[PDB]
Amino acid sequence: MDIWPEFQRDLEMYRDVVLSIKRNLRLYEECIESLVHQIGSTNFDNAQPLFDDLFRMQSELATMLYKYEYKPGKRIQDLIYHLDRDDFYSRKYWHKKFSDGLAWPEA
Amino acid sequence: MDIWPEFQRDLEMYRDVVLSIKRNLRLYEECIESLVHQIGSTNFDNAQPLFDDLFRMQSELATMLYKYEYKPGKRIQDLIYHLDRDDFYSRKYWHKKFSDGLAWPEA
Amino acid sequence: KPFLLPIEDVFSISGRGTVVTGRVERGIIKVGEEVEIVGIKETQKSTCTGVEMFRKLLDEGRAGENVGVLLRGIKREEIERGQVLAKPGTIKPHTKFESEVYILSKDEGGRHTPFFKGYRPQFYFRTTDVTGTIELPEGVEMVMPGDNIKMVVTLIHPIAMDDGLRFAIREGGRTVGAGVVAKVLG
Amino acid sequence: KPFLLPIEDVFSISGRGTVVTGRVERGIIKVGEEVEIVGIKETQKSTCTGVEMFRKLLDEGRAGENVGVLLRGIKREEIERGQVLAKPGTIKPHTKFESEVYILSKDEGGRHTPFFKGYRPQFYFRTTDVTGTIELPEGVEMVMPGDNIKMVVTLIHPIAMDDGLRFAIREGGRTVGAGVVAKVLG
Amino acid sequence: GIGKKISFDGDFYTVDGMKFSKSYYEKLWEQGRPAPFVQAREVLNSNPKIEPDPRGAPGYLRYEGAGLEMIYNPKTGQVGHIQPVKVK
Amino acid sequence: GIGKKISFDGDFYTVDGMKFSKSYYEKLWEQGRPAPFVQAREVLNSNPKIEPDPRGAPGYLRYEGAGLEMIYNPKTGQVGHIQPVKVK
Ligand SMILES: [Cl-]
Ligand SMILES: [Cl-]
Repeated sequence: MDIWPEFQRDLEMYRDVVLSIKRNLRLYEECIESLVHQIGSTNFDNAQPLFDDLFRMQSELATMLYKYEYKPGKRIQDLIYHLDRDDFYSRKYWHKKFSDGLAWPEA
Repeated sequence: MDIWPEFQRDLEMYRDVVLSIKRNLRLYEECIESLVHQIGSTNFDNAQPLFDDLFRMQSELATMLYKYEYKPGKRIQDLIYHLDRDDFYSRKYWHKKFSDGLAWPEA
Repeated sequence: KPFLLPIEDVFSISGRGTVVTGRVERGIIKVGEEVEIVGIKETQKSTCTGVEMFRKLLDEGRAGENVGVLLRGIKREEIERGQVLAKPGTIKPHTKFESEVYILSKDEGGRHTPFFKGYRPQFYFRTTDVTGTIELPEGVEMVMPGDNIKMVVTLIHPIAMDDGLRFAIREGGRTVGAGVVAKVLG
Repeated sequence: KPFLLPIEDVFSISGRGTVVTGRVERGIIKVGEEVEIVGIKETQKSTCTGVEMFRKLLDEGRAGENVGVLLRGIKREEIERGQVLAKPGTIKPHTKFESEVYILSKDEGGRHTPFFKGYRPQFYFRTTDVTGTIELPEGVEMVMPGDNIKMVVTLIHPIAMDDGLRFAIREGGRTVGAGVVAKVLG
Repeated sequence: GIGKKISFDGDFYTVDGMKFSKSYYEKLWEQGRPAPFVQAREVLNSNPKIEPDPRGAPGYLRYEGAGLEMIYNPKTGQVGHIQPVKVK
Repeated sequence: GIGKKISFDGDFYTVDGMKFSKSYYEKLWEQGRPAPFVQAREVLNSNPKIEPDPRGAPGYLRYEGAGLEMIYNPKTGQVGHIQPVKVK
């Protein structure tokens, strides 16, 4: 018959959930800016638990992108790409860059 | 503390609602294709209640775009633009175009 | 038993197709076999160009753990959760069916009030919810929480189904009933 | 009384700014006046370059019908529902407050079970929901549906607020409690 | 620049020499396109591109500016239609 | 082209001369990037662009093809990392 009434309900739900997701994304963004800062201000050994938190966050943001298909702002998309690989060799690279004053991941 | 668990809940809700909205959009698309066809196969007077349905649908799709900020596929976006204006003069124009074989609104 | 995989998730990879995942319900899927994608949209055919069963098999999948199936030429917008992959010609999409349903009591987490002929709930099949309308049997004006009821259902989008298919009835995300497809109609 | 408009909806128009709507809570807003956008994000200032009160006024808005306010230079992503427009310096954002709360009974549509110290519900202020954590008072280990309770709340995002501000407590979209801001803290 | 009352005669809402039909005015707020007088004024103040109404409604012209397209009767002040421009 | 068993030795999952560590393998399915052997095979069969690992992990190379980038050890067959290419 007429689908508009249930469609409106869904649309209102869409508006509310997106509002909430964007807020959550702002917190991830801030928390990551701060981890990057901390990592860049300490030595490599002491940075490992900080990297563990940083990559754990990236992993969750990757789950958002690929499992649930929420496409975030370019900044967070670039972050999800650049920080996906998590091993000794990527950590060595990012630690160096963040120590030299890099505030957000980029090539 | 850790926002991931509530974030996942929101993300799952996002996935479910978007899935549903896209389905609803498919029905609007089909119903509109059929109204356009009917309008193009009848005379101007008999097309008026058909245009009333067509513009009523466009109005709902416009509410989706502007009130709830759901951005649909290009096809539906073009439709929302081209069919926004609803008066005697736009009806005269669309009736003519649809009678000559236009299957979907476009300039 | 003919192959059937309800689609849970979809992952697109540029220029090679789309990977769909789910738990195989019956049968076996092997690389190179043709499959149909049934439900919600018009049926389509495609070929597996890759299969993986989580921790167990490459190029074949069976009931049990999750299976990912790579479909060549299928783009993201052409496939959706709630469809099924199936051996061609073994399952069809339908919108209208006779059902046997149990409506949950309030104390079971269901509805508080009875519903009437204009009830438009969601019907959950395998991996997805679809809105449908109902036809109560003759002389029945209302269905009380806690009743069994035979009803005719008309979905607004087709679902791959056969007689015996179980479903849940849902409102706002909560389960308010459970049913079985008695007889497919159209 | 200083101007306050909780933001419901936002409509962006290219090259001129963004129109925000809501119902004026108190005061008057006139074209050309400076305003602050308070809550959720860091505070920002801007100027009304247009005001319309639905069916009543152009370039001024008052309590009553909806008001649309055109803010020059504010782009869509810089403003959100749940913020407020306010006369500069008259309201501030906070995350931590003492509250007096009534928890709904089950029969009132609320919770079935009591909650404990790790309860993370949503707190609804004016037009939006914000997650927060709680600190129960000394010796209280659980709060039963149907209780009054004084609790300390910490929101995960700031909200424009003053003492006396009412709010709802929500879980999954349903109201489970109602409260008032007793004392703002930080 | 102070508060100007919007007048209503049963058929139109009017202010500052602009007017909207009752139903079109209400429809715009209802659909999430609020403050139609503010929108139309933006167009009029944007050095808009002005052409004849392409659909040929008598007295009407098409104005384009400030991100919007409007169909407007400079004699009566009536805004017959206003919406955002087509997105590329 | 028939069913090939995936072997597990406690540390790695292996099949068709490819291998993934236990945790990386599970992580990919869990994060919504299923069928990692199928993904890696697509890369290997896409005439990929092959270069040294830019991060310098020993034995590893960077392969790019089929919409993906992979860090892969042609001697051991280990896929150390695989993800979609950067979106422009
Ligand atoms: Cl302009
Ligand atoms: Cl390629």
